[PDB]
Amino acid sequence: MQMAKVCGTVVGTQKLPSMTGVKLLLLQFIDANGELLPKYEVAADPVGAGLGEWVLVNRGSAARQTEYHQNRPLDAMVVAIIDTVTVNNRRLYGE
Amino acid sequence: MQMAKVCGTVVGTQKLPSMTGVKLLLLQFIDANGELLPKYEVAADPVGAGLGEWVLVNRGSAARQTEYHQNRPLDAMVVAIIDTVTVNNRRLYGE
Amino acid sequence: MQMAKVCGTVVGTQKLPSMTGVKLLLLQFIDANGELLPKYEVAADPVGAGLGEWVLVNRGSAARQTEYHQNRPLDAMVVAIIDTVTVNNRRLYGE
Amino acid sequence: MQMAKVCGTVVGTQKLPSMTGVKLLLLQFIDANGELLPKYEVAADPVGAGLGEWVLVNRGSAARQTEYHQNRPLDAMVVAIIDTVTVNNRRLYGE
Amino acid sequence: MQMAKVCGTVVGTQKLPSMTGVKLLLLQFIDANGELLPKYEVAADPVGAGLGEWVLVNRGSAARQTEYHQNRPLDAMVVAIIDTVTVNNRRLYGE
Amino acid sequence: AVAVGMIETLGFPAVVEAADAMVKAARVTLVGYEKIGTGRVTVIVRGDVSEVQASVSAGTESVKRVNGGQVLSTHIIARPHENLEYVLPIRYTEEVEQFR
Amino acid sequence: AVAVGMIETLGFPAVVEAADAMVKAARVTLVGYEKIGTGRVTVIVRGDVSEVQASVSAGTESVKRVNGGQVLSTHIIARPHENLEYVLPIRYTEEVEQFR
Amino acid sequence: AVAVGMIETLGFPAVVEAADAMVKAARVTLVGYEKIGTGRVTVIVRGDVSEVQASVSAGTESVKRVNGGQVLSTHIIARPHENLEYVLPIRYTEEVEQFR
Amino acid sequence: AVAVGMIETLGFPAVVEAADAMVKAARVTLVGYEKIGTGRVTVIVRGDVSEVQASVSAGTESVKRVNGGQVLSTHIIARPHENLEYVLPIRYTEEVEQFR
Amino acid sequence: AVAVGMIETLGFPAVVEAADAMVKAARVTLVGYEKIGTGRVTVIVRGDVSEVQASVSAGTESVKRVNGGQVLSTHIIARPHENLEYVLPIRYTEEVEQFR
Amino acid sequence: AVAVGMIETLGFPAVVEAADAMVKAARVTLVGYEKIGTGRVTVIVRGDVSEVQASVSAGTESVKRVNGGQVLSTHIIARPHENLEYVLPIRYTEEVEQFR
Amino acid sequence: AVAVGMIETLGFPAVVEAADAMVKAARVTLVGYEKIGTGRVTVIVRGDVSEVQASVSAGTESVKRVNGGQVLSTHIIARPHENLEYVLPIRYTEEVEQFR
Amino acid sequence: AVAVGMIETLGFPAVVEAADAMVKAARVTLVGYEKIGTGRVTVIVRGDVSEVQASVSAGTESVKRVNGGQVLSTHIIARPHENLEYVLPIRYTEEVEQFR
Repeated sequence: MQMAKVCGTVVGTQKLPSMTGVKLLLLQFIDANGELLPKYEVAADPVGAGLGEWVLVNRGSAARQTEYHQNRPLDAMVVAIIDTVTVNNRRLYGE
Repeated sequence: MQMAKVCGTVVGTQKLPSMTGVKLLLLQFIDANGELLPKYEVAADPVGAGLGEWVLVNRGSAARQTEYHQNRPLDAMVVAIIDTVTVNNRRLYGE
Repeated sequence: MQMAKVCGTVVGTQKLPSMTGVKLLLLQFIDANGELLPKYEVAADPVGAGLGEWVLVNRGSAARQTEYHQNRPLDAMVVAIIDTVTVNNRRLYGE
Repeated sequence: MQMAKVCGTVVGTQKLPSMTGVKLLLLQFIDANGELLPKYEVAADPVGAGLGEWVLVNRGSAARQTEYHQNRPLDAMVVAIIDTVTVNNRRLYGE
Repeated sequence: MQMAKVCGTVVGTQKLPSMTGVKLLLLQFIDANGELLPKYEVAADPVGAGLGEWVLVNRGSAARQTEYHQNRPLDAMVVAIIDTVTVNNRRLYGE
Repeated sequence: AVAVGMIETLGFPAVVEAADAMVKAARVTLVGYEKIGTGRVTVIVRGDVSEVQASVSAGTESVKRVNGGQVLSTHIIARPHENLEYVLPIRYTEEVEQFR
Repeated sequence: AVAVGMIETLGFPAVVEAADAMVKAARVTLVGYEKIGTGRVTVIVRGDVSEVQASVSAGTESVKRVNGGQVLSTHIIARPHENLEYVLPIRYTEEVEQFR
Repeated sequence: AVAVGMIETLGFPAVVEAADAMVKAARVTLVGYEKIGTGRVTVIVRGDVSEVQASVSAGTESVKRVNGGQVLSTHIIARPHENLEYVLPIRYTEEVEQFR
Repeated sequence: AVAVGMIETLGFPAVVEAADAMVKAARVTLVGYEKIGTGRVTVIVRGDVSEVQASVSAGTESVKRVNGGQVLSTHIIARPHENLEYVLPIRYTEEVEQFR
Repeated sequence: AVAVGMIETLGFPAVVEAADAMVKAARVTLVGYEKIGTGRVTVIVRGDVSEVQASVSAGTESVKRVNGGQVLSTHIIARPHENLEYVLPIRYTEEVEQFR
Repeated sequence: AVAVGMIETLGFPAVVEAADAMVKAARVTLVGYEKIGTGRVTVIVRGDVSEVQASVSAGTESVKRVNGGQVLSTHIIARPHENLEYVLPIRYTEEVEQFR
Repeated sequence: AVAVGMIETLGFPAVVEAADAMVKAARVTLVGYEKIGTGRVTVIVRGDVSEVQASVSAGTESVKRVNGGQVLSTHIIARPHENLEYVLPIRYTEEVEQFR
Repeated sequence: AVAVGMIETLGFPAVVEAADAMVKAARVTLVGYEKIGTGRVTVIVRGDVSEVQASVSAGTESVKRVNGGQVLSTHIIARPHENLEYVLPIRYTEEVEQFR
């Protein structure tokens, strides 16, 4: 998994029939401190993530293990909306 | 998925028998802003993508999940032709 | 596998139902010399890893091979807590 | 898939029994312009690729999808010998 | 596959029960010339590799294809001990 | 002397998918559009035979992703006679010389 | 950098029809003629690998016009090694450098 | 550019009945005699395809009146490529220029 | 005293796929090409047995991807006697001294 | 006071695969090689018990990748008595002190 | 940096034929001879792993010429550890340093 | 007064393994190599009749290492007649008088 | 370079009958006596291969006329490598030089 920030959304009209109904986000990866990296990922989103949320995104065949993404061509998915990150036994993303 | 711009096509005559009929594009990756990265990917193309189009390309085992690419040696595929990218609640690739 | 150091833990309240009960760490990758890289990974943790401990983390579909992580969307897991690294026939992480 | 140039050959005699009969090449990756990158890959070669050829190489589990590479530990394969690359509607690797 | 040099070993005492009996090396990746890169990988070793020896290491799900690594959480494995590399029809790792 | 590829479908939306995926797959030029009756429509491409073989083969499984559209017939001719240009409607017209 | 394509037929009338329909199909040149015994006769064409696959695919299906003529094995090699030119009879001879 | 007819029989007395009934049934010229192994012998004639078509078809029905001799394969090529004469043994030799 | 690898196939297009995938899979030199009848063709390579073992084993699995061509026999001799080069046709000829 | 690991195989090539995959898996010192009859051969390693537990476990899964080689018995002793080194042949010799 | 190969056979005439056909087949040096009991006799060859793999493959199939001689276990180790030379009897002795 | 021994194998990789294991086994010299058709290849060794029987018995059982290689007929002649030296290809040639 | 014959029996009175009938049948010299365990005893003869082949064959049916004695294994090596003399116990000792 990777911590990422939801910058926006991507809409594709001409797509595969397996890709219909799949909400495609635009995540930007953040580092361990929390600063935005120059690396992004368009990921599927089963758990509803809003703009600016910190999410956990997994890459590869793990995005197709949730019984509605099984036969879909997905290589990225939002598995968790991050509640808190505690680094060096102190809070980092409490809010 | 990654957003990518269709730069051109790759034609291979001597290839595997499983690779016949597979349209191989030449996609250059773009960043979150929309500038071309120095990273490319030759990807299969089930949805017909023309030159200059922005597409979503996925890598790995997800390129073999669409009922005609199942037993093919593909590690990249165009799953969607991008209609609109909306970054920070404002339009980026409307057109 | 990759050697990594447990910097902290990541807690996500809103997540997939398959991701319940999965302990999510925050590992920072170390090099072969032992110094922390600017590359991280949020990994599952079946073997209990404490803060500051050096672990062995594997990426990809190998994180879903351990009898309870099978149908979970995991692309990283802690497979071993590192006891000794012996580079060039001399001890590096004995302790 | 990635465009790569066949730089050389790698031969190993002490290997797994599943790796017997597998021709291991030494490919150097080329960019979209067509010059060599400082990234390489040792790939299996079902279609006969000579030294100096431009080939299409795929990484991952897609190298194990070709009716005899199924139970072999391969993470790279040459799927096509590149005949023509046409970037921006003009020829690049015609020959 | 990637060419890599066996720098050392990694011993892990607290690990998964699937990871018992798996010999974990510490490989450093080499380039096409033969100089050590600042990239490493802890890989399983069915083919017995000694320190300093050049090996072929594959990443991903291909490390789980050899009849005893099948249900093990391995994402790297040594598939071959390199006997010779011949780049541009001249020998490079003959010995 | 330039290679001719033909994809014959049953239906017009099937043959526009055939014609569009052919000129997109490789550097070929669609020069022809032929109706012979009973719902059989043929599109004709021209180009080097590396391009025409790749486009016709990729054009065949693009009609297979259209509902109700089949490929009735397909063929590639690598070096036709110059007699075929004047009788058959496979030649370059004036409108399609910019894509040559 | 020219490919080599071979069609092995069972019979000499089957292999002249294979040789005639290979040089008529695409821009390849017939350079070779090899008998290995037991009525297995091979012809060898040289050209670009797009022209060679268009010839060998045409010459394979052209041997069904010959009654009693069978196709045994065909193969197309994209670029043969320089070692193969001097050992195997696949190289360009001086009888066929006017057709290159 | 002169038509080639070939009759392949299993056996030498069948192939001389082939070769003689070919040159008698029409104005053709026997130019070739080819052994490819396993008892397969080919007879090659040249001439106008008015002659060679009647020559081959009457030459095929004459092998059927030999005991133990049969025709394995037969073929007529009406307009061969000029590449075929230099590689395949179907060309006019010097001895048979009086019968052209 | 240099290792000899041999791949014997049934057919000539299978044996050029043998001969080319042998010289590409390792630094070996194709020195021989032997016909012994009944469609059996042998390809002989030379080199260090690090190369020739990988050359033969990868050359054997390439003939299996040819239609109608199979491998009848294959063998590697790591250290032949010096008597073998003068009698058997396995020695370095003059044409293939640039690939040694 | 230094841990003893013992892998007993049936056969000598099985026990050299045992002895080498032990000293390669972790920093252990192979000090012993013991024959007790009926083809039972034991190799003895010494080192810290983090190294010996990893080496003996990795050394056990290497003998079963040998044809005809089995593992008869396997044991690791974490802290032996000082009585054991003078009687049993498990002690560090003078030859193997450089690997201690 | 020289590999070690072992062939364990049941019987002394089986182990001399295995030892003779190993040093004849490739450029290896027979350095060892180890009896472990119950009629299990092992020979040990040394060389680089190219020649050692070709020796053990030749010496294994060479013990079928010996009636009543069986091959029990064979193994090739590509580079033994420096620890194994002093403990296990696989090192080069001074009697066989003229054959290295 | 030197014997002649022959081993006829089916295949050229089977007959080089037969020839290599015959001159390695005893003090004989390989002088001959004769193809008679249908893939029947014979090698001929010369020596004293004790050395020839030790070679032919070794070379016969050596062709089981060659997969797909069969031994068809072997024979040992104690002293051939002087008539056989000039008619049959069993005599000593000048390539192999350095091995006598 | 001198031929080695070995007869391996199950039992010591069977192997003295093997050793005595070997040196009596032909001019060979018994140089070896080898125990490898489980009641397997080997005797080793040396001499010219005319003598060794006759002695080993006559020595095999002499063990068959002993009650409770079998021949487990037997072999003749016509020209061994000189590497075999120093490792294996088949060489001429100082005591048995008068019978050389």
